[PDB]
Amino acid sequence: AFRTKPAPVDPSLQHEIEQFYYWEAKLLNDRRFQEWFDLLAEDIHYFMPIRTTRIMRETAQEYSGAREYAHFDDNAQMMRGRLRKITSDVSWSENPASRTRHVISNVMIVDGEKPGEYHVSSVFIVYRNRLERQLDIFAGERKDILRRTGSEAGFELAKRTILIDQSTILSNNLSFFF
Amino acid sequence: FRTKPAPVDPSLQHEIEQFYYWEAKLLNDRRFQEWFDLLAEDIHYFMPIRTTRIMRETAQEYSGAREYAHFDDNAQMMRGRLRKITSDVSWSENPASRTRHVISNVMIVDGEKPGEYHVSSVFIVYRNRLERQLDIFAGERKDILRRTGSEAGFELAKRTILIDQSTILSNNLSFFF
Amino acid sequence: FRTKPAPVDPSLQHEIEQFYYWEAKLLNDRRFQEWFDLLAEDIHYFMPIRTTRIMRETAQEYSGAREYAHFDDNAQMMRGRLRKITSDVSWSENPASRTRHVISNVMIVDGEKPGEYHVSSVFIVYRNRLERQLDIFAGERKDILRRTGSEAGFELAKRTILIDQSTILSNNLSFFF
Amino acid sequence: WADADIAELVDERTGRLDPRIYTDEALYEQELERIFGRSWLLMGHETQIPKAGDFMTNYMGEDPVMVVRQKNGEIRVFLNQCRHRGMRICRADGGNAKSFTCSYHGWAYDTGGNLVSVPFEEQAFPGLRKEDWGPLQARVETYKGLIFANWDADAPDLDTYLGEAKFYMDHMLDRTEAGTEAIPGIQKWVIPCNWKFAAEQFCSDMYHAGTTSHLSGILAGLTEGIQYRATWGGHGSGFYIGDPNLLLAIMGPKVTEYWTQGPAAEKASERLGSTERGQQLMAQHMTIFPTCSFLPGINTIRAWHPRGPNEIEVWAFTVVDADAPEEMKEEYRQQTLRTFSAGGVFEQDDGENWVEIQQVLRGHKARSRPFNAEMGLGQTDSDNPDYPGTISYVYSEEAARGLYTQWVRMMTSPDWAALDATRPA
Amino acid sequence: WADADIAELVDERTGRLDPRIYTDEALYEQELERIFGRSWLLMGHETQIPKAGDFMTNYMGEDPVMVVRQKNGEIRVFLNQCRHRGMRICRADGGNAKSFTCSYHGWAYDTGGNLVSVPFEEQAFPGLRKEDWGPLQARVETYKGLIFANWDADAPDLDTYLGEAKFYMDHMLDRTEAGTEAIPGIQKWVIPCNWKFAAEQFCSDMYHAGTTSHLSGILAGLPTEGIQYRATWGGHGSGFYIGDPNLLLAIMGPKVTEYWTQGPAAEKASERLGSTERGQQLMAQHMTIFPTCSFLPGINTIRAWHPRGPNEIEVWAFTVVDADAPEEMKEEYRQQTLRTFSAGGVFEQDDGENWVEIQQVLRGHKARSRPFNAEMGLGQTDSDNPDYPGTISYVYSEEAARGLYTQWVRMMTSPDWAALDATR
Amino acid sequence: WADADIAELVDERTGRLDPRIYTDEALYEQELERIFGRSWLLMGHETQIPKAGDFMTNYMGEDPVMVVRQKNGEIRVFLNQCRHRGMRICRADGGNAKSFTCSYHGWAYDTGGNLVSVPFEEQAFPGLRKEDWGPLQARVETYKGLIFANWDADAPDLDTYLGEAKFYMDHMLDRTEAGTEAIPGIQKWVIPCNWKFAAEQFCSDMYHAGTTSHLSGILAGLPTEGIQYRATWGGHGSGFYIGDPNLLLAIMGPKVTEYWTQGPAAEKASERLGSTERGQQLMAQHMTIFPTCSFLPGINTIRAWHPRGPNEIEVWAFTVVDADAPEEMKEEYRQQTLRTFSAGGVFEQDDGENWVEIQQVLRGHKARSRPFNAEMGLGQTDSDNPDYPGTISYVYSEEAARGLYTQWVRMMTSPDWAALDATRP
Ligand code: FES
Ligand code: FES
Ligand code: FES
Ligand SMILES: [Fe+2]
Ligand SMILES: [Fe+2]
Ligand SMILES: [Fe+2]
Ligand SMILES: [Fe+2]
Repeated sequence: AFRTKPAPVDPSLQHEIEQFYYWEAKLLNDRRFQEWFDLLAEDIHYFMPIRTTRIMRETAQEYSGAREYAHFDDNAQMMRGRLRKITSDVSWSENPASRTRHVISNVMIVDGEKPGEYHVSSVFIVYRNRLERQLDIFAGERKDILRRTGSEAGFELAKRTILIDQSTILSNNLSFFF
Repeated sequence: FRTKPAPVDPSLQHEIEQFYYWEAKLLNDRRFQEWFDLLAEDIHYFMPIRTTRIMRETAQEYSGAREYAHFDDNAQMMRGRLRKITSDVSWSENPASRTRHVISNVMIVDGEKPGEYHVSSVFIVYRNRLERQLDIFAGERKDILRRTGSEAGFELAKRTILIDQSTILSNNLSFFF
Repeated sequence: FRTKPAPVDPSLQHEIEQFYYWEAKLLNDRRFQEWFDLLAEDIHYFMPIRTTRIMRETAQEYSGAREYAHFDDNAQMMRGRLRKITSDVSWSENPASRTRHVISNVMIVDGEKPGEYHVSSVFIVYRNRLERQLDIFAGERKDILRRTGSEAGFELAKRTILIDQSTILSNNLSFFF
Repeated sequence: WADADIAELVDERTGRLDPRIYTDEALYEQELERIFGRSWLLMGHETQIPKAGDFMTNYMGEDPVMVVRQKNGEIRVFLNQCRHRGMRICRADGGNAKSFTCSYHGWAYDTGGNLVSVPFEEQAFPGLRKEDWGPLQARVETYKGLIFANWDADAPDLDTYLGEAKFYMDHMLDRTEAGTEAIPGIQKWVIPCNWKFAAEQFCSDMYHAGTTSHLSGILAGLTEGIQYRATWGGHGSGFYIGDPNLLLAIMGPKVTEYWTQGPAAEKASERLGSTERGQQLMAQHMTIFPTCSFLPGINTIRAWHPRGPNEIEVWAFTVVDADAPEEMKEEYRQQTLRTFSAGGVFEQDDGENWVEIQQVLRGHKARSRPFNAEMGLGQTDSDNPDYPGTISYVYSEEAARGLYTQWVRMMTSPDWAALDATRPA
Repeated sequence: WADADIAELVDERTGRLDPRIYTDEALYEQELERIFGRSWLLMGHETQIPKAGDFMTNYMGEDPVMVVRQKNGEIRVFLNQCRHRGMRICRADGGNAKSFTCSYHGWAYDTGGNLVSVPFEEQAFPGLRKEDWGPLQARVETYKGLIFANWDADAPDLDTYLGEAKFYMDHMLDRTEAGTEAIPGIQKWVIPCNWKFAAEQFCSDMYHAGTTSHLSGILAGLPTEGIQYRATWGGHGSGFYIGDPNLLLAIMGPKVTEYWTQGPAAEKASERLGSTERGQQLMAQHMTIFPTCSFLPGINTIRAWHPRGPNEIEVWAFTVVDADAPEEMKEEYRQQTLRTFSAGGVFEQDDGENWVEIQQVLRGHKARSRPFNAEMGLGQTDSDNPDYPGTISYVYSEEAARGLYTQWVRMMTSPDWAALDATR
Repeated sequence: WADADIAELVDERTGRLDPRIYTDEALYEQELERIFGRSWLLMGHETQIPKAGDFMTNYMGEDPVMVVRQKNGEIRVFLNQCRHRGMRICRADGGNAKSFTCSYHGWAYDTGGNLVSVPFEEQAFPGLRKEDWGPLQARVETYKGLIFANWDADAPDLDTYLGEAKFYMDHMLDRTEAGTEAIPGIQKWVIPCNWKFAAEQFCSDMYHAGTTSHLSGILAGLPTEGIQYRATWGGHGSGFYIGDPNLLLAIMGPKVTEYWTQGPAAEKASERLGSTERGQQLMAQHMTIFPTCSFLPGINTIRAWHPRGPNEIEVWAFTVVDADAPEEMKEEYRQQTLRTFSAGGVFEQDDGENWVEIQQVLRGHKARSRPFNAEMGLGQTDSDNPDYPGTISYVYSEEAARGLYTQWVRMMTSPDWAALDATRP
């Protein structure tokens, strides 16, 4: 998948997928959550495994697996409920709202198995500031499957795996989206 | 940026990304004269104060046009700042801070006048100074860039810095975003 | 990078970015044998010590050629660092740290020889280890990349890391920039 | 702090809490000695370390420990600190080992934490008795899958420590002959608040869920009950009876149905000797003092680990009946992470509240007047035939007053003999 | 700390300051009790919350407070803390509300911070007198647009606390019958230094501005006589140049300098202040109202310093203008203040750099082991100046500063306001 | 802390160290007064500031100082603090200064740290004697190129402070009539551990290098006899292998190892040291000059540890070379030292990881409740060795470490140098 170096892609494709991520970041950072949730595919799997500190010979166990506890591991129904909460005036974690920034780079694209689909690796810094002085800085990789669509966004998010560069979460909550 | 920007030619995307990468080098390597030269005669360099609001009052999140701000400067005001920062007696920046302007998420929309472009981009600014001082900032920059015949290719006609802070987590704002 | 780089072909910009993006993956996913294979036999991997100077002595900001440095390594030295980091008795990286190399601001200029490129880029390196350790670095990398017949497309012939720190805000530098 | 000064900080008669209990560093350090140093604390579940050599790290206060399965089935808990110069013996979170070697000077340990060799022992350590120089060992006892540890030889055993609270624990832990198992994976995160806010809330506070804290959580998933305060020991639990609304909103229709109708729930009623206990309890919260908390039905369980007075870590995992269908285990997995986790639609808000309370307590005037803990004062029944202990309506702070009273007792007792003398006749 | 030991930390007779007053944690806790707990503290300006239900948060020391306009015109200040389990009643910076509800267990408050309902009150809280369980209320008094608060019922009223310092405040606040207003917007930033550096600087320190601190700021604004007031009692101070517009021109530019010194608005100021010197010939002024209210009449930046331990403060600053100033003048004040006396301003950029370095050096043992020199202008005073009340010095002096640190001693060694009145 | 309470924290007779010496904040404040306030502390090397006006900053404890070459060739060290309101006088790390001006109110200083002018002096400071209002001056003395400073006029002079330890320093500093010089460049980094771990390790701990700490460092570069010096008084210590080049070749490579043991430079070293063993058969040496000056003769890294509270230090390191070594050997020393004993070096990378974990574990109450084992080599000493002065032990011992912690007790329990000198034998 990203086992060997991705073949070169058309500059058109690189730019199209990059613009998709930059627009997605704008939706999240500007709290356009209705439009963000509309980017999610009906078959969305939104996954953020728990990461542990291991010695070398046991690094296969670094991430939680498929039937194991996780930070996020959601289908569309679960995510729809999260949208209902984060657009709510009695949602105390996000009212008042956090100020977030999603700085996206290192976009690498590989043709998926079905036409119109793409495997994408990219990296992020998420900077989250709230209330008076609270500041959490996150980084990680996002491994996505994007699927081309006729929405103004132009893709939908079929699959996301967030690989967070933290073991213990250095934040009191994870009340936003990666 | 109310609607998703239409696709643009790769050459345009690359040209304005290069303008920002070059601008960042000038700032980060303390080439301030060259940086100030990017600014148009009609520059409005604006950084509203951001507050924490409940949902039904988030239209008041940012200070407005006749309200106090972190920056809200014209060309004459910016020229004064250039005088300061190139001074052996400007203590906040002698010794100089070490800055890094990591720029990404560049989205471009044609302006209402030809030769002009609306640009949204995001940043991490990392400012380290003295022995161990470290301030890390993030935000959006909403620019209007205008074509010129200069080597840089554009002048900065307008910038609004939307900072992801309410209370500023720095003892000063002695550098430029 | 004394003057603003001329425009380059979009395909060149894209393949060099892809070089760095792939490099970042190799480092961040601990594919260290593959990373070290990117280095040319004439590799000079250099990270000078940086000091806080007043304006008139900023030429002394970075440690020079025959001066102490954070890194200043040839191929044989780097080969030893690979040998340390791929054993199971290397305690600083077993258990392994988690790193993220966020790369941006890539600017490319033709080198003096065909097949060689001068590249400036910036980074945030995010390094988290054990339970709660967090070190966040930024800087510039100034590289010479050289065309090769490998899958990777280039080898790294020279790297100078310019770190935005004076005192290093970390207990070690046990990874690669 | 003198004993009599600490006792004045809490008044279960009038219902008053002095807010300095959540901020004072001297009290905090005394809590590490007198509470965490001699209480039974949750280490996890037996099924997290089933095989010989399986280990996981954990905390007893701010002492890091190794929890390790031995060759004879035994679970040992020992300080993760080499006695030579203090190096952490193992830096991994978990795995399987045949031994542990200190990376500093190579003192080597078996899986039981015994020091078994020292490099150059013959020349440089002629007299050394290795059997006296291994890391401190905690007492380890289980209760129905849960592992607890306690450093103190003179503490009561786990069964006595839990006492009558076992009854309320069994609603989660004893519903089937197969027992429970932990779903693998432990979520760990950092909240800048005092441990006692968390401990109290899971001990006593259905009020917050029944009012405003979780309106948004309820929406994302779209009156009667009792509360138990331990006769002695600071444990508490509360639960709704008959009304499925909070349970359905938290865990969805599949889990709700598994918890109340059909064979598994009927088995629960049989084992617990009551249809009410097995099938009509809906959303229960519980704290085993000081810092083990869980929600029977939802089936999240966690240890709170103190990090000074202004910070905790939450270490959470989910347990399921070992004989539940695979589809039910998967539903428990997703619905718990969806709700009672760092990013969960309930627990997201639990920690925003705690964080703001603690930041306000920076203020001098904010620490200068008592908090109101008078809710349900005198509205108790210590002679309920179905429910042991002191019983209140589900909306009350009786259990909370009990937790803060146990806090006073531990904090003012130099040893367990003195603490045993505060027990009722 | 014993009272006599605190008194030895400051010596106004020989002019010595012990640097541990800026670092000691125990002294800091006692400041929160004996200074911030019973002083009048700046909450803002009336025109920031002009309508019923308008609120803004602020701080009294490290106690967060709500400042709220009531239906009867009243301004209430109360602790932003629910007495149930301590939750912050309101988590936004400002806005307009008809009530406030605690998010934790739903206890509900009117806009005055009275507790008006408690969910399930009848069953669970039978004997509850809600009127005794609302958050602590501060006393509120205004002075010509400024709002101050004070927790202590036994403190003097605002008018008496300010005393003769009112004279010097009036240079900013009483120039017109229409009063002042706040330009909307409050800048907040964090400086790792002790509050007393900032308070003292605005109390007493024209010297720093007349020497090296702001050479670069003065330069950015371009192409000797003055006095200093020390309050007879109370720790207030103010200084200003007389006659020479160079610092004012350099900071605020030609349009503001002309408005401040010439034409109908300045002549009206001269009339209301009974002096052409007061109205038209005062040329940049600094002032502190003890402990932490500071402002610069003419520039018209005003701020509260909020302590955050001995090693940190927040600055919350805003700008005031005459309400009847032309719109072009209000705008000019807006732009020039932000250009100069703000986190990124060409003056205050440098004040923040100095303070941060002082505080870091004070980690050192020897750095804390010898006194700072506070002897500037010792004995060169006149407390019977016919035109200016108080103790009057040359503009370059530390007499006002000595007064500030003496008031610190007095408050720090008085168990209540009766003991403090005995030092008058 | 009472003096007798402090003395009980360390026991050189039985070999015990109470871990609270590494964590307690009250003890730390007393270390700044009674250790860092009156010890000789490393400022650097004379060749770092060769010309009039040349300066570099440094620390004495947490007091920032200026180290400045004077017009007459002397070196001054003075507090980097203006006595007016405490502003740092110079904010640059080093360079060549004409003079210094306080940025706050413009008080001006010459390069000797003398206050030479004060704006508006005539009108606002009529009495002021500027010669009495300059920053505190430290004593400054050198030993074979190394600059040390000490605030206390009652301390012994540097020669006496070093005493018999000079012998062991000379292995690095006295190999040639040309003396040493510093390679330009000082690396500074931050390690969250107590200073005593670092000072101890370089004083006494060849054991960590001969066991597991540096297996990986050794492998990256591709031992049985030796002795350890414990100072009769003063807390200094040094150890070294004799005969076998294996630790030296793995660290520094064959060119340096050859330069150190064979040929004209090494033979000259043996002559000046009066011994072939001292000059040519000494292989990897470690040393600390108490409290916080450490170096590795042969490798030729030298550093100061700067305390940053009990839970943090800074390391400020540089490399020294023989001033007459060929240019290629100077280059080899530069590359090999930065390769090995630096933040990113293949040896020291691992030292910083160990110390950090020790300190973090010590947050724990039980982790601080029992002594560390410091019995290695107890009683296996020779205080009458003919070729090596002081108290000599096998290379694997903690005798020097016991000496270091005994000196710590002596300083910490002495109100002044008179009381300290009275602890001498
Ligand atoms: S610290 Fe464990 S062997 Fe030395
Ligand atoms: S904390 Fe406010 S209602 Fe409970
Ligand atoms: S602090 Fe140095 S002159 Fe005032
Ligand atoms: Fe591109
Ligand atoms: Fe809750
Ligand atoms: Fe100033
Ligand atoms: Fe080592």
